[PDB]
Amino acid sequence: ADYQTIYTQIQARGPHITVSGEWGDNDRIGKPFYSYWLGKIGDAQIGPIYLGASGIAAFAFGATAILIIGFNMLAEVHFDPLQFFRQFFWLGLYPPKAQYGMGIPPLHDGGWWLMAGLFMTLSLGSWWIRVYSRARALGLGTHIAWNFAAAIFFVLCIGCIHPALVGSWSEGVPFGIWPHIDWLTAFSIRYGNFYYCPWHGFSIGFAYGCGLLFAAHGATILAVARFGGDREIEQITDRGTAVERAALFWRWTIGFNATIESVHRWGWFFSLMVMVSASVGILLTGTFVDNWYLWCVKHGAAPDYPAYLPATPDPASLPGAPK
Amino acid sequence: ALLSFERKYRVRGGTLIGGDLFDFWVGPYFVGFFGVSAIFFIFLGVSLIGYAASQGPTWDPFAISINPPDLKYGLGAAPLLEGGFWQAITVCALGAFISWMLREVEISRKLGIGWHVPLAFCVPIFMFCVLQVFRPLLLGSWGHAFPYGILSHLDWVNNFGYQYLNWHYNPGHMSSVSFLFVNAMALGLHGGLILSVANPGDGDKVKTAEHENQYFRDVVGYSIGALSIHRLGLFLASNIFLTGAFGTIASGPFWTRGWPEWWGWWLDIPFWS
Amino acid sequence: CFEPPPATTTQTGFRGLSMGEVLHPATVKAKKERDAQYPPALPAVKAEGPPVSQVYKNVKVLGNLTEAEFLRTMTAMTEWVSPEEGCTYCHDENNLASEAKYPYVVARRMLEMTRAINTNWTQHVAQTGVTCYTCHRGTPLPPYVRYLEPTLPLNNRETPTHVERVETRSGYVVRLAKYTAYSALNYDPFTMFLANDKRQVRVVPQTALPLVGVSRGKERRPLSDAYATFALMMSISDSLGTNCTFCHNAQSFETWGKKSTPQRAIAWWGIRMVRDMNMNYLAPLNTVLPASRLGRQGEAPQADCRTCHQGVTKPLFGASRLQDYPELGPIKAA
Amino acid sequence: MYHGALAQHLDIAQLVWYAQWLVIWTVVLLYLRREDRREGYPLVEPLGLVKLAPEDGQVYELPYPKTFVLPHGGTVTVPRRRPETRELKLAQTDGFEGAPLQPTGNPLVDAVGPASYAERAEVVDATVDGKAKIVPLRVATDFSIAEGDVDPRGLPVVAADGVEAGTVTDLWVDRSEHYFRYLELSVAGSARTALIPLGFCDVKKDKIVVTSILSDQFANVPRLQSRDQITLREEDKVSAYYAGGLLYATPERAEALL
Ligand code: BCB
Ligand code: BCB
Ligand code: BCB
Ligand SMILES: C/C=C1/c2cc3[nH]c4c(c3C)C(=O)[C@H](C(=O)OC)c4c3nc(cc4[nH]c(cc(n2)[C@@H]1C)c(C(C)=O)c4C)[C@@H](C)[C@@H]3CCC(=O)OC/C=C(\C)CCC[C@H](C)CCC[C@H](C)CCCC(C)C
Ligand SMILES: C/C=C1/c2cc3[nH]c4c(c3C)C(=O)[C@H](C(=O)OC)c4c3nc(cc4[nH]c(cc(n2)[C@@H]1C)c(C(C)=O)c4C)[C@@H](C)[C@@H]3CCC(=O)OC/C=C(\C)CCC[C@H](C)CCC[C@H](C)CCCC(C)C
Ligand SMILES: CC(C)=CCC/C(C)=C/CC/C(C)=C\CC/C(C)=C/CC/C(C)=C/CC/C(C)=C/CC/C(C)=C/CC/C(C)=C/CC/C(C)=C/CC1=C(C)C(=O)c2ccccc2C1=O
Ligand code: HEC
Ligand code: HEC
Ligand SMILES: CC(C)=CCC/C(C)=C/C=C/C(C)=C/C=C/C(C)=C/C=C\C=C(C)\C=C\C=C(/C)CC/C=C(\C)CCCC(C)C
Ligand SMILES: CCCCCCCCCCCC[N+](C)(C)[O-]
Ligand SMILES: CCCCCCCCCCCC[N+](C)(C)[O-]
Ligand SMILES: CCCCCCCCCCCC[N+](C)(C)[O-]
Ligand SMILES: CCCCCCCCCCCC[N+](C)(C)[O-]
Ligand SMILES: CCCCCCCCCCCC[N+](C)(C)[O-]
Ligand SMILES: CCCCCCCCCCCC[N+](C)(C)[O-]
Ligand SMILES: CCCCCCCCCCCC[N+](C)(C)[O-]
Ligand SMILES: CCCCCCCCCCCC[N+](C)(C)[O-]
Repeated sequence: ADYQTIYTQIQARGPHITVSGEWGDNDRIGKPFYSYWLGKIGDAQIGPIYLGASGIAAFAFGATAILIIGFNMLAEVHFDPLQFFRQFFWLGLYPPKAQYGMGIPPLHDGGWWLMAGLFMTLSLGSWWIRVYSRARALGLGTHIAWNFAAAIFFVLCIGCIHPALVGSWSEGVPFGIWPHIDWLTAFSIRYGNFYYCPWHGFSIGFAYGCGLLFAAHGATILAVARFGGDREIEQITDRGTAVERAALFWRWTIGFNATIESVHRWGWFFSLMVMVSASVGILLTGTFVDNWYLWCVKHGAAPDYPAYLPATPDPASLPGAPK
Repeated sequence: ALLSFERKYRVRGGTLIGGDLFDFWVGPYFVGFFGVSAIFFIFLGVSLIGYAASQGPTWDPFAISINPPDLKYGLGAAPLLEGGFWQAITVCALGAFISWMLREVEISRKLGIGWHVPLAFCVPIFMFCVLQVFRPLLLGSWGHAFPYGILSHLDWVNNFGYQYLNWHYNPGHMSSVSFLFVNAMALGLHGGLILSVANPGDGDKVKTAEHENQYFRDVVGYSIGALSIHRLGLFLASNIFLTGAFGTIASGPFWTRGWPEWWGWWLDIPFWS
Repeated sequence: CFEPPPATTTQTGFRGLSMGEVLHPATVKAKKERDAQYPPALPAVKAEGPPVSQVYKNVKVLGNLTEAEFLRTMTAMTEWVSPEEGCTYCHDENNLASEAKYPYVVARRMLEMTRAINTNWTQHVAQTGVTCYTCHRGTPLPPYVRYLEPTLPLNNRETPTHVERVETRSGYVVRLAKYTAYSALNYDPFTMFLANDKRQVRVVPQTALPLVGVSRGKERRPLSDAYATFALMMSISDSLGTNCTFCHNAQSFETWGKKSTPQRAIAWWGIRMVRDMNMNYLAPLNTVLPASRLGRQGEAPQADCRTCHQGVTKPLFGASRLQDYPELGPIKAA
Repeated sequence: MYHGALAQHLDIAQLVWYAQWLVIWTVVLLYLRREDRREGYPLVEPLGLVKLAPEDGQVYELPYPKTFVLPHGGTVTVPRRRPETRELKLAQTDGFEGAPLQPTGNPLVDAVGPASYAERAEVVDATVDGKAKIVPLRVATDFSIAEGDVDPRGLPVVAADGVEAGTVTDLWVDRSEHYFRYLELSVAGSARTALIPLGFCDVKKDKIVVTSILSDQFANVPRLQSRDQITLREEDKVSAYYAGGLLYATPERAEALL
């Protein structure tokens, strides 16, 4: 076997490299240090990190959201530290339970939730500027930032755009470990079974597709590490036997193949489309479709099955039934 | 027609079984013994699906459903129209998958590359087996397996989740989902990074391995490196199923209650109850 | 931490839909052994002599019984409700006609409720029916009751920890979670849905597209209603020791016909039965029970699904005493 | 009335279903699948044709060429014409067009099959500041081996036949990634050094084990033009030779494994 593909048998150490960017060189902090054990499976060097105004702002806004959520969770256990720790996963900061439409809810029924959502958004925005700016500063394209923009957009869809489109803050995602999970079921139930939403399906096909493609691509490059396949940029600019063999592996297996550059386009696209597809689904839900299962029945697509135990009429529809 | 660099690689050898008998290409596709067995299983399986579908109520592709037997048949053969088609198609699927994987090994060998791809492909085959063979064996009936239908498979997933009240609280599911998400995200990051270096814009110069590492050191304070992000990507993707498999196997054979109640191990410790 | 195999599994839907009960044999066996403590029916007595409406002084519900039959009912009530305390839990030993002890008047109302359940709610209890034992299981206070706020332990025969107590505010989320099968759902489905008939359980639209006039802004139910229905459903499931597929094909929770089992229609009647019991029989006992029995808002303890079912899909695995004790119902008209 | 309902029994989500498939197939077929053809195309014909009259299809499947501006000067444009010249020491095993080829000589020296290398540039890969990227520790004096790992300098290289093939003299490090890529060894009974990629090396405390080739095959490893630097083409040549051994080190390796 190529043991190098499992771990680095002999580690190298040398002087730290710094690449100058257009601005910000004096805003890096930390003194790099090395981990021997990390160096078995990754680069041994940890740090330094760029600071900068946008990352500072991301932390300020993020910390404020975290404090708002945190202090509300604490209120939920009446400020008992031991019960906080115990009950943590079950604790949450919730959107309005009552229907006030798009009216700013009172603090005791959604208002803190809305405030947390605002600071979280400001935090993501600020981080996005960091992700985009660092690329420009180092003379790189902004591919990562466009992919990150789509993930942010999706969070905005389930957090506030869909709420705004149906006209109710009560529909937003709660903050909390189990509470954000419980939202998934309430949402799927209210909108008629998210398995019947095509965009849920497309998002999944892309997410599973990312699984498939990162397994395949990661395994492919490991299988050609012996010919320097991992040196991808110079394989793009000067095709070597590594990527000739990679392409032929696939061509011979599935009948077609990518190039070392374009396989990264496919990965970037699949990843993007997890979030694009989910967002379209969310924007259509409640706005233009109320029950996805019924929408699939209407359009001829839902499977149907025989009764196993007897078919059961709705008792509310029987003669003489109570309400 | 061959890729311009292809001919020099199109040599005899590298087979597992069969030697020179099936060591040829048909168009772009390598054949080999396992190409012949893949095709056989595909032909049988697909034909079986056509004939089963024609005995049901619909030709709509979304609505077609070929289902396993009733629980009461346990692990035995079922009549064709009461689960037997499904049994037959399952054996074909497994043989097609395994044939596909072993053919990938031959192609690897001929090219002198590692066997990492077919090894990685064993993970989804293993998960298929968890869902359709190992869990049904542990519960005692083929009828616990999932049906073959574009949408009907989702109806099975759905009811199975709800059989444990809220499947989201399954610890093995939480791991699987975390790996699913982090992997999608990491594929985006990796893809975007390589493209950002190769395509700076505006007739600017292509950048370097050093700019790649600088970018992430700057953004998150660590860069894993060019070879290692591929190892990582294979690890993350693989663990979607390697951890999920425990969540699936646990549900029924090792836990019969709702999943949320599983967390009473934490919540109900006398110290803080 | 985990439950060792084998599992018992049933089928409740078309093959290949993963529908059915999933059960642990040792749990089933322990519930069967608990439930098998239902005392056997007392020996049948001959019907003879005048109705007790003629013989005794203050008999208002069971006046048609003969003496032997009536005393047999009293013996059974004592076995079922106050076997540790005996006849004098309800009676003054020196005047059996005296109503001076509060359990006497409550017992009389309970007799009426029981007779109402077995006569008017056969769509739920069929010919299995209920007795006093179904809820009480041998103690004056039934083990599984609900107040207007969540309480722990669910079985009021277990001693509470400090945090379990309803006065310890820090424990609230756990009181809620253990009533909704350990979920984090931030709703108490008992007060919302079972105490009375003010709220609709249904939350899913019955059209593909959204109807203009009920789908925007303040027209809409808040998403909280969907979480609250899910909470109820988690609670019901746990109260019967079952899962969602006992009643539903999750393909469409909202659909009846082939997408629902006969048990779902039985459940629907059960909700109506419980609301009736609670509004018309149990809630109004707060004017008769001692302060010490009331919750913190002055309410009488009330019934939910668990009160009878106690973790089994049929209370007591379907054991019945209906023909042994016909004075508990069904009562013929006229 | 219903939100989303349109004329002619249509609804908005239904239209979006069609639009989404159109977007997906457009990006996949018209964009991605053409990016996939920046290398290797147009395809090469077993018999005649090509130049005589290229098919319309050969133009339709190609993207417009892009030009990379390189970090240290020059440019590269893809796709572009890259016919391969070197006579291939391969013969047809059978007449039909998908039959495999077979070596007419020593395939490791002839560089065919899994012993094949690509026609990469005869340029030394560079660091970001323009120095040689992959260099031996005798030149990369500011690099070292991590404490805790094996220093293979001095160790015997034991080949697939179990015979000692030579002695490790140095390691070649990638100064851009801080990563060892080759070991350099003195070849026993020849008067030369040879490089070996670390991916072909099982590094033990007391030996380097190499199963890809036999001991006597180290004499024909491709030679570098210069002692202390390596071109991209040389790297491809050196790696390919060991890879060839996996199929060709003995007559048995090409034949069915099981
Ligand atoms: C435990 C949970 C499971 C699950 C949960 C699941 C969900 C929740 C959803 C899917 C969806 C999908 N699943 Mg399923 N599924 C599928 C196939 C599929 C597709 C119909 C679709 C998109 C998948 C995709 O792009 O993947 C990534 C792979 C890619 C992108 C490569 C291309 C694959 C190609 C689209 C596969 C096409 C399959 C054929 C229609 C099936 C017939 C093959 C024969 C007859 C030729 C197969 C073939 C299997 C097998 C063999 O086990 C499987 C098992 C499972 N699914 C489990 C049972 N699946 C989604 C959907 O839209 O369903 C309608 C969806 O929402
Ligand atoms: C019973 C309910 C169910 C449900 C409910 C559900 C809902 C309601 C929604 C999904 C959605 C989706 N579902 Mg589904 N689902 C999925 C898969 C998926 C995803 C592909 C997609 C979610 C998008 C995502 O990637 O989120 C993970 C990625 C996220 C959340 C992006 C975050 C990025 C962000 C920039 C990160 C920021 C982090 C900051 C550091 C944090 C700052 C902290 C603050 C406090 C300062 C599978 C594979 C299955 C199976 C196997 O059954 C399934 C079943 C179910 N889903 C059930 C049917 N699903 C979504 C969808 O597609 O709808 C159409 C969706 O909205
Ligand atoms: C209401 C019920 C729910 C549910 C029920 C559910 C169950 C019952 C199970 C999962 C499982 C899983 N769920 Mg969950 N789930 C997931 C995510 C996921 C996955 C990460 C994970 C594994 C999927 C799998 O087994 O694929 C399997 C895919 C296979 C086997 C593919 C085989 C491919 C084959 C080898 C090749 C096929 C080739 C084609 C036939 C070829 C076609 C030819 C063409 C292309 C030429 C998310 C992200 C969510 C969200 C967002 O809520 C969600 C919600 C839910 N899940 C609900 C709560 N989920 C599984 C798990 O791991 O649980 C721990 C699982 O068992
Ligand atoms: C399909 C594609 C996907 C995708 C894509 C991409 N995803 C990206 C990018 C791309 C392309 C990036 O470029 C960006 C990045 O940089 O990558 C390195 C990023 C990100 N993906 C994150 C997480 C994530 N992605 C998820 C999902 C997907 N992503 C999907 C799957 C999921 C889930 C739920 O699945 C999660 C959790 C973060 C790591 C990161 C954002 C950090 C942020 O926005 O931070 C902003 C927030 C902070 C800085 C908070 C700081 C709080 C401090 C530490 C705590 C203070 C404590 C104390 C209270 C203070 C007291 C104060 C005192 C003085 C009084
Ligand atoms: C964790 C890592 C993972 C991972 C990894 C990898 N994945 C790989 C490889 C690696 C490494 C490859 O090398 C191999 C390949 O070559 O890639 C291009 C492959 C492949 N991944 C496939 C599909 C795929 N991967 C999924 C998941 C993951 N992949 C996860 C995420 C999923 C889902 C649902 O998630 C799907 C659908 C094909 C595209 C391909 C197999 C072709 C095949 O086997 O051909 C042989 C078989 C056929 C062509 C048809 C067989 C027809 C049978 C007889 C009859 C049908 C029966 C069937 C049961 C009916 C189902 C109906 C349905 C509605 C329920
Ligand atoms: C009843 C009946 C008639 C039945 C049918 C019978 C039948 C099948 C007959 C056909 C007989 C024929 C024609 C031939 C016999 C020989 C034979 C074995 C044929 C096989 C035919 C067959 C079964 C084909 C199907 C192939 C197949 C499973 C294709 C799926 C392709 C899919 C969906 C892939 C998903 C992943 C994906 C999005 C990939 C796109 C991106 C690519 C191509 C990545 C690959 C790739 C990666 C990952 C790199 O890292 C890389 C790095 C550097 C350079 C290149 C690459 C590279 O190409
Ligand atoms: C469940 C639906 C019940 C059935 C059937 C019967 N009873 Fe009941 N009982 C039930 C509740 C919810 C309550 C209120 C809680 C309480 O303990 O007060 C009661 C109460 C009584 C009492 C008073 C107990 C006490 O407070 O000390 C008595 C005496 C009583 N019930 C008697 C009784 C008899 C005789 C029944 C069969 C005819 C009977 N109950 C049925 C719940 C249920
Ligand atoms: C039978 C004992 C049931 C079990 C177990 C579960 N549910 Fe149920 N469900 C049941 C009934 C009788 C009703 C209707 C009540 C009424 O008064 O109309 C319901 C309703 C739902 C709904 C609402 C459907 C709608 O039309 O809006 C949902 C979403 C629902 N049930 C889901 C659900 C889940 C997730 C369960 C397991 C956790 C579950 N139910 C159990 C009967 C029974
Ligand atoms: C314009 C107007 C009127 C209002 C603002 C509009 C706006 C932008 C609203 C945006 C709302 C959005 C995007 C809401 C989205 C919410 C989402 C997607 C939430 C999702 C998931 C959340 C999860 C899993 C959160 C878990 C959080 C925790 C576990 C936090 C724990 C915090 C602590 C332990 C801190 C302890 C600190 C101690 C001192 C108390
Ligand atoms: C982000 C898009 C905003 C579109 C506005 C759609 C209006 C929905 C109805 C809002 C009614 C709520 N209100 C005003 C009563 O509070
Ligand atoms: C998002 C802004 C915060 C809400 C704005 C309204 C002010 C709070 C008034 C609500 C009533 C106060 N309280 C605590 C009872 O909720
Ligand atoms: C959500 C966005 C909120 C704006 C606050 C963030 C401020 C960061 C701006 C710094 C920009 C510096 N720059 C131009 C060099 O990138
Ligand atoms: C659908 C696959 C597309 C992969 C390429 C993504 C391109 C969009 C990002 C362009 C921004 C890059 N740049 C060089 C201008 O900064
Ligand atoms: C994940 C859910 C996917 C369900 C897709 C439902 C498609 C509806 C659009 C028309 C389908 C056409 N038809 C009649 C062939 O069924
Ligand atoms: C529902 C998820 C959508 C994923 C799309 C799948 C893309 C695979 C396309 C391969 C096309 C191959 N080819 C040679 C015909 O172009
Ligand atoms: C792949 C493992 C298969 C496990 C099957 C073990 C039990 C088989 C029982 C045979 C039943 C006989 N019959 C005729 C009903 O099929
Ligand atoms: C994962 C390997 C499977 C091991 C099989 C364990 C045996 C238990 C099977 C239950 C008995 C089968 N039966 C008779 C119910 O059909």
